[PDB]
Amino acid sequence: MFINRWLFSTNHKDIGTLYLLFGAWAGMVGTALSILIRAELGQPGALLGDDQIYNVIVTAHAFVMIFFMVMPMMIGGFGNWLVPLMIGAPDMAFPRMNNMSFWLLPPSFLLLLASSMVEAGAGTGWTVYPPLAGNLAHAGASVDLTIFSLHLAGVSSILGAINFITTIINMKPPAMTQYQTPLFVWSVLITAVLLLLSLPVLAAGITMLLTDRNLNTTFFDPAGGGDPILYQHLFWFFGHPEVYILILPGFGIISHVVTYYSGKKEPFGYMGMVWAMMSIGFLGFIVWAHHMFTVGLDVDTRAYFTSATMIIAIPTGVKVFSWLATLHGGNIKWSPAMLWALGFIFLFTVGGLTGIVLSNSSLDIVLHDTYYVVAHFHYVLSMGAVFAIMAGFVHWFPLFSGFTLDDTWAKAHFAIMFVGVNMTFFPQHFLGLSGMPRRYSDYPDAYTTWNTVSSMGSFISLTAVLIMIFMIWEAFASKREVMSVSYASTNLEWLHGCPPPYHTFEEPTYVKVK
Amino acid sequence: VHSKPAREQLGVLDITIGLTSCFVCCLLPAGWVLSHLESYKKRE
Amino acid sequence: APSFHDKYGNAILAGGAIFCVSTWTYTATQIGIEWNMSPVGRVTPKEWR
Amino acid sequence: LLPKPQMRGLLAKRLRVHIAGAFIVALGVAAAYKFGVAEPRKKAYAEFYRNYDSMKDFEEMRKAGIFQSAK
Amino acid sequence: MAYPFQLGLQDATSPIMEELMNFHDHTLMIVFLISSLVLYIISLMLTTKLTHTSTMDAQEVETIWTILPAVILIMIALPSLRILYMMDEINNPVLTVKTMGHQWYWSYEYTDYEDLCFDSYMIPTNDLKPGELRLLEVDNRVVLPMELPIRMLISSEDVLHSWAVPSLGLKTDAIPGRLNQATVTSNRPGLFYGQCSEICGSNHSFMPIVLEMVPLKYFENWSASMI
Amino acid sequence: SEDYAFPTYADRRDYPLPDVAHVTMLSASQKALKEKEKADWSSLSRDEKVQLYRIQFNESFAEMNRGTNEWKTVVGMAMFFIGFTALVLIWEKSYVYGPIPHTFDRDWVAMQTKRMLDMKANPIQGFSAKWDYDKNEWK
Amino acid sequence: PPKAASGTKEDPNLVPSISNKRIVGCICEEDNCTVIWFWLHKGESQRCPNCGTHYKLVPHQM
Amino acid sequence: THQTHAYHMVNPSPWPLTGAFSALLLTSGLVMWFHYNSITLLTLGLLTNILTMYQWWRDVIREGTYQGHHTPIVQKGLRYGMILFIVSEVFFFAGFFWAFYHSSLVPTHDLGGCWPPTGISPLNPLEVPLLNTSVLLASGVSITWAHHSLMEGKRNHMNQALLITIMLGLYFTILQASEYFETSFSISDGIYGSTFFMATGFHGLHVIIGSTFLIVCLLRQLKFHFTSKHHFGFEAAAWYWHFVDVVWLFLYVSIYWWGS
Amino acid sequence: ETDEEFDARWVTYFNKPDIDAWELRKGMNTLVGYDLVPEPKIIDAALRACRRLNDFASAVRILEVVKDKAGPHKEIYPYVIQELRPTLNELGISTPEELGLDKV
Amino acid sequence: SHYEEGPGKNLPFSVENKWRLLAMMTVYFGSGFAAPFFIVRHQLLKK
Ligand code: HEA
Ligand code: HEA
Ligand code: CUA
Ligand SMILES: [Cu+2]
Ligand SMILES: [Mg+2]
Ligand code: NA
Ligand SMILES: [Zn+2]
Repeated sequence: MFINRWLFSTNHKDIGTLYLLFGAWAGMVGTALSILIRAELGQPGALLGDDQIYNVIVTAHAFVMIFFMVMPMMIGGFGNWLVPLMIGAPDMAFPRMNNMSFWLLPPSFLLLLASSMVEAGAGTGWTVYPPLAGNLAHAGASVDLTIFSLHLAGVSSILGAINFITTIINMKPPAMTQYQTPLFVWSVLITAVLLLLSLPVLAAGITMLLTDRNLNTTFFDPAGGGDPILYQHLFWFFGHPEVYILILPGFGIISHVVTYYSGKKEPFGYMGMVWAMMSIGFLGFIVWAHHMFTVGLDVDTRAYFTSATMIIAIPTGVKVFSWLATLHGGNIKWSPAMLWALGFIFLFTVGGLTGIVLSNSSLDIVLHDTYYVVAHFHYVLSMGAVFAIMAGFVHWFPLFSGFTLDDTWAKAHFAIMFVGVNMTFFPQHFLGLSGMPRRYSDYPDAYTTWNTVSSMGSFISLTAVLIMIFMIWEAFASKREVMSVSYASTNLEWLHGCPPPYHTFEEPTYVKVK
Repeated sequence: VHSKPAREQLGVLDITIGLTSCFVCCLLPAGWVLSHLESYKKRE
Repeated sequence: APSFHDKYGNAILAGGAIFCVSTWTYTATQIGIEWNMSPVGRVTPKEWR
Repeated sequence: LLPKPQMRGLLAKRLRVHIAGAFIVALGVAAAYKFGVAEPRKKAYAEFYRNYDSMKDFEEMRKAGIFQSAK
Repeated sequence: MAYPFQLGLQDATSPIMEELMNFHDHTLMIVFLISSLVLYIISLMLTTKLTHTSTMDAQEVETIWTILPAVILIMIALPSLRILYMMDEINNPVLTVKTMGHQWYWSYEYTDYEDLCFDSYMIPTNDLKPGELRLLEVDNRVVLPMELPIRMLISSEDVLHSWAVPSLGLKTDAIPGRLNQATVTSNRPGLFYGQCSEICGSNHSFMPIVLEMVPLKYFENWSASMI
Repeated sequence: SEDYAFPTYADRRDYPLPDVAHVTMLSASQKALKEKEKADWSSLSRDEKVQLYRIQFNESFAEMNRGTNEWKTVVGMAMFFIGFTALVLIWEKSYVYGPIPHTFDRDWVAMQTKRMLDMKANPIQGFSAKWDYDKNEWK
Repeated sequence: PPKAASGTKEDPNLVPSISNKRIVGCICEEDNCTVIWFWLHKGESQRCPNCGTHYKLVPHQM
Repeated sequence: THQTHAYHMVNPSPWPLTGAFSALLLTSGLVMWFHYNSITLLTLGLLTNILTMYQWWRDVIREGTYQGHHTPIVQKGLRYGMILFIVSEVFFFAGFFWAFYHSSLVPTHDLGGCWPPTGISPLNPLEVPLLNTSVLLASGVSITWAHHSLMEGKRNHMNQALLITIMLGLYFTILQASEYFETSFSISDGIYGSTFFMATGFHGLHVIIGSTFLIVCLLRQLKFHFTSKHHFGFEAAAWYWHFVDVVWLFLYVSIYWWGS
Repeated sequence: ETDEEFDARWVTYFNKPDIDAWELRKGMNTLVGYDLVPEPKIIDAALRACRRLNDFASAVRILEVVKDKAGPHKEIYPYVIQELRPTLNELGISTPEELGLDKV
Repeated sequence: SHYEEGPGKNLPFSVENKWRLLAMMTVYFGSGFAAPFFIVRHQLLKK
C-alpha cells in the first residue's frame, strides 16, 4: 500500500509532497554547506586547512541549492500541486515520466554525495571550467560523478519540462483561451519552454568534457586544438536561461499571493504580465554572454550583449512597476506572505539594479568573479528565490496539509530571515566594491570586518531555519483545520477544501459557451 | 484563511520542549563535529 | 485583555530587548574578538625598517 | 450646515500628488548622493593632479627605500 | 590593497579607472533614484486606507512605463558604450610584458630585448618580514614605469586564472592557449595590488599580484643591475 | 465535509456584505426578533438592534480594523532570537575558533599602518587622504 | 465546449453531472482575463457572483 | 464510468521508479568502468535499463491499444510531447553543430590555421557519403509512402515499405561501421577528428534507436496493432526518422561540404 | 461612465421593484470596488432597498462601510448625516454612532 | 475512493502521535543538516 501509492506514485499531489520533502532535505544540506563555507570565512586564516575542500563545499553549495532545492520546490512541487488544481485538470498528461524524473533526482543527489566522498573532491565551483576539471588537475572520479549528477538532473528536468508543456497545452478545458489562465500557469509554461530549449545545451557541454576526460579527446585542450571559450559559451548559454528558469515561478507565486491578499480580483495589466513574461522568455537566450565580458570577447559583441541586458531589464522593470500597481488600492491583510512579498519586491529591486551595475561592461571588466556578484545572486536568490518560496509555502500550506501555521511565529521567521540576509549581503556589497575575488578561504584585515558581520548574519539565518522547522512541527502538532477560505471564487486551488482530495476534477469544469 | 480551535493545544511545556528539541537536536551535529575539528584534523 | 498580545506582548518586548542588548554588547565587546575597526584617528604608527 | 466635500477620486488625487512626491524625493536623494560624494571625487582628483609631482612623491617613497627597484 | 571599513572602491591608478568611477557614481545615482522611488511608493500604499478593487483600466500608462525605462537605460548605456569603445584606442606600446599563469603561481617575462622571465609566488605568513601584508606580498614584484601605456599579454599554462589588479582597475582571464591584451597606464609611483580571480585549485587564494610603479630610468637601472 | 462547496461567512473590508449570515441556527427569541424585523421599523429599540446585528454579523469594522499588538510581539521574539544567535556566536568563538593570525595584534597593525602610509595607499579618498604628512598625525 | 449560451431567468445554462455537486467557471465578460469559479448543487439554479448568469444542474448517469 | 473527463487514468506503476534506478545503475557502471575498469556494473546497467524501458512501453501498449484510454486529445498531447522531445534533440544536436562551427570557423594556431588540420587525410565525401545520403533519403521517402499506404489501407504494400526501410537503415548502420573500420584516424586524434567522430557516432546511436523503433513498429503491424487513423506509433517513427534524416543532412553539409 | 447616468443607474438598480438580497450585496460590493465615496442619493436608494427588504443589520452595515470609506478625513461622514437625516428618522433606522458600534 | 484521504493522512509520514512525529522530523532534518558535517569530517580524516 505504502510502496504502491508513495514509492510507485502516479499522482501530482503526492509527487509534489515528496518534492517538498526532498527539497527540504537538500535545502538544509545546502544550509550546512554554506555554514561550513561561512564559518571558514568567519575567522581570518584557514579554519578548514586546505581550501581544496573549501572549493568542494562551495561547489556542493551551488549545486544543491540551484539544481536540488528551489527547482524542486517551485517548479516540481508547487507546479505539480497547483497547476492541475489551477487549470482544472484532474491529473497531468504524463505522470509516469513525471514520477520517473522524481525518482531519478535523488540518485543525482547520491552521485553528488559520492563525489564528495571521493578523495579528490569537486574543487571547481558551480562551473566545471576546463582544464581545472581536466585530466591533470582533477584526476579522479569526483568531477566525473558531478558531471553524471548534472546528467541526471538535466534528464529529470527535460522530461519534467515536457510534462509541464503538455499538461498546459493539453489538460486545459477546450473553450478557455491560453491568454486567460492564471499567472503561475504562464510562469510554468515559459520556464518549461526555457528548460526544454536550454538543458540540451548543458547536456552537450557536460558530455563534451566527459568525452574530454574519459574518451581521451581534446575538445577543451588547446594543445590539441581545444577551446575552453567553447565550454564557457555552452555553459552560460545554459546558465542565464537556467537563471530565468530559476527565477520566474517566483514571479508567478508572488503575483498570485498579491492578488489574493491585496483584495484584488485580478492582477493589474494581465496582458502586460504575459507580454513581459514571454519577452524575457524569448530574449533570455540572446543575453547569455553578459557573464562573459572578461574572457577576451570582441568589443562589438560585448556592446551587443550589454545592450541586450539593458533591454531585458526594461520589461522586468515593467513587471515590478505593475506589481506595485496591482498591490495598489486595496485592503492589505497583514499575512506573513505579504511580508515575504514586500521583502521580495524591495530585495529583487535592489538585486536587479545591482545586476544592471554588473551588466555595464567595463565595470564588469573590473568587478568579475567578485563578491559583488555574490551580493547580486544572493539578493536575488538567497532572499529573492528564498522569500518567494517562503511566501509560497506559508500561503499554500493549508492546501498542502490541511492545517495552518502560527501567524506570529511566521512573522518572527520573516523578521529573522530578513535581518540575517540584509546584514549578511550588504557587507557583501561592501566586500565586492572593496574587491576581493571569490572562492577565497582567507582574507586580509580590510575584509575581516564585513566577513565577521556577514558570518554573524549567516548564523542568524541558521536560527531562522531552526524556527522554520519548529513551526512546521508546531503546525502539524496543533493541527488546526481551516473552516473557511476567502477568495475561493477567484482561486481554483482553494475551492476543493483544505486539503484537496485524492481524486480532484473527476468531472471537468463547465466553461462558458461565450 | 480562518481556522477552527486547535485539535491539540501545545502547553508552554510542550512548546518549550519542542522549540528546544530541534534547536539542540538540529545543532547537536554541528556540536560534536565543529567541537573536535582540530582532533579530526589529526591524521592520527 | 483576553488576547495573548495585551500584556505578554509588552513582557516579551522588554525581555527580548534586555536579552538582545546584553548578549550583543557581550559579543561585540566582552569576548576579546577583533572587529578590525578602522585605524584612522585611533592608532599611533611607529617606524619600521 | 456643511458644504459639499470631495466625494470622487480621493485616492486618485492622493496618488497623483504622492507620486509627484515620489519623483521629488527620488531626485532629492539623487542630489543628496551627488552633493555628498560625487563632485568631491572630481575636485579631489583635480586638486591632487595640480598639486601632484610624481618625481617628488617617488622621492619621499624612496628615501624609505621600500622598493624592489630602489636600494 | 584595501583599508579597513571600506565602503566604496579603490582610488584610481589609471585615467580610465577615473572616468569609470565617475560613470559608476552615475549608476549609483540611478540605483538610489529607483530604490527611493519604490520605497516611497511602497510606504505610501502601505500607509493608505482606501479601497479600489474594481476592474482596473490598463491601456493608459504603458507608453510612459516603457519610454522612461527606454530613456534611462539608454542614457546609462551610452556612457557604457563610450567607455567600452575607448578601452581599445590605437596603442602607443612603449613597453611590452607577458604574464604566464602557472599552477599555483605566476610567471612574468620582459621579452622586448635581453629576454627575461621569472616566477612569482606567495610569501608565507611565518616567512613574512614584519610590517608587510598577508595574502598580498610577493617575493618578486613586477615593475612598470609611470605615465606610459604598457601592453599586457595574459595567458596561462595548465589552469585558467584571472590576473586582477583592482588598483589599476582591470581583470583579465588567463586561458591556456589564448593570450589577451590589457593596456596599463599609471599616474602614481608605488605599490599596487591584486590577485587571481578564477578558481585554480588548492592554492587559489595564494597567488597575489604586486605592481610597483617606477620611472623608465629606474626601470632600465633594475634591468641592467639585476644581471 | 461540504462547507467548501457551501457559501461561507467572512469578515473583511474587501467583502462588506457576506453572502450568508454568521449565525444560521435560530432560537425562538430570534424568530421573535425576525418577525419583529418584518414588523414595524420605528418601534424597534436599541438592545434588539444590537443582538440582531450580532446574530446576523459576527464582528463589525470597529472590531476588525483595530491596531493589534502582534507587530511588537513578533519583533520582540525576533530580536530575542537574535540575542540567542549572539549566544551561539559566543559559544562558536569559544570552541572552534582558535588563535587569530599574528598579523593582527597592535604591534603588527602599527608597523603595517606606518608602511601603508609610507607607500601612500589610495591617498585620494581611501586611507592616506585622512593623514597629514607634515604634522605626522591623523586629519 | 458546451452549447446553449442562454443565462436568463426563464432558461439557465444547463450543466450535466453524475454527482450532486459540480464546478462551474464563468467567463462572464467577453475577452475577460478573469474567470469566476464556483460550486453548485442539485436543486435551484446557481448564479454568477459578479455578472448574474444562471446555471442549472441535470443528472445524466454516464 | 466514475471518470467523467476524457483524459487518461493511470494505475500506479513501479516502472518509473525502476527505470530511474536503472539509470542510476547505468551511470554507476559508467564511473566504475571509467575509473576502476569493472564491466559488471555497466552490463548490469544496460540489462536493467533496456529491460525496464521494454516493459514500460509494453505496459503503455497494453493500456493503449487493447484497453483504449488513448483519446484523440491524448494523442494530441502525445504529438505535443513528441514534438517537444524532437525540438529538444534539435537544440542538443545544434549545440554540437555550434561547437563544431566554433572549432572550425576559427582554426586554432596549433592546427596550421587551415581546416582540416594538416597531416591528416579525411575521407572524400564524393562516393560513400553520397551513398549514405541516398540510402537515408530513400528510407525517408519510403516511410512517407508507408504513411500514405496506411491512409490507403494496403497491408502487403505497407509490409514491403517497412521491410525496405529497415533493410536500408541496417545497411546504413553496418556500412558506417565499415568505414569506422576504414577511416584514417580515431576519435582521440585531433580536434576535427574528435568532433566529427563523436557527432557521427552519436548520430549512429540515434539511427540504431530509430531502426529498433522501426523493428518494433513492424512487429506491431504484423500483429494488426495500428489502424487507419490511430497510428501514432508510426507517426512518432516517421517524425524521428525524418529528424535523423535532416540532422544527418546538416552534419553532412557541415562536416563534409565544409573544409574537405 | 460619467457621473449623471452613473449614479442614476445606481439609484434605479437599487430602487428596482424586484430587489433581492443577492443584488443589493452585488451592488454594494461592486460599489466599494470602485474608488468612490457613494453619494447621498445612492445611499438613499440603498436604504429604500433595505427598507423594502427588511434588514436593519444590512442598513447598519451600509453606514459602517461608508464610515470606512470616509477615509482618513472625518468630514465626509457628518456631511452624510446632514443630507440623510430625514431618511434615518423617517425610517427609524439609526447610526452606529448612536447605537454604540464605533468602539472595540 | 479506495484510498483513504484527509488532512495529514495524505503525507508519507504518520501524523497521529506528535512526540513520535517530532522524533521523525528531528532525525530526518538533523541527518540532513549533519550530512555535510560528515563529508567534511570524512575528508579531514582522509587527507
Ligand atoms: C535569480 C537569479 C538571477 C537573476 C534575476 C539575475 C538577473 C540579472 N543578472 Fe545575474 N547572475 C546570477 C543570478 C541571477 N541574475 C548568478 C547566479 C550569477 C553568477 C553565477 C556564477 O558566478 O557562478 C549571475 C551573474 C551575473 C553577471 C556576471 C558578473 C560576473 O560574475 O562577472 C552579470 C553581469 O552582467 C549578471 C547580470 C544580471 C542582470 C543584468 C540581471 C537582470 O535580469 C536583473 C533585472 C531585474 C530588475 C528588477 C531590473 C531593474 C529594473 C527596475 C528596478 C525598474 C526601474 C529601473 C529602471 C527603469 C532603470 N548576472
Ligand atoms: C539558490 C542559490 C543559492 C542560495 C539560497 C544561497 C544562499 C546562501 N549563500 Fe550562496 N552561493 C550560490 C548560490 C546560493 N547561495 C552560488 C551559486 C555561489 C557561487 C559558487 C561558485 O563560486 O561557483 C554561492 C556562493 C556563496 C559564497 C561564496 C563562497 C566563495 O566563493 O568563497 C558564500 C559565502 O558567504 C555564500 C553564502 C551564502 C549564504 C550565507 C546563504 C544563505 O542565504 C543560506 C540561507 C538560505 C536558505 C537556508 C534557503 C532556505 C531554504 C530552506 C530553509 C529549506 C527549504 C525547505 C522548504 C521550503 C520546505 N554563497
Ligand atoms: Cu589562479 Cu585562482
Ligand atoms: Cu545572467
Ligand atoms: Mg571565470
Ligand atoms: Na578562512
Ligand atoms: Zn459571470
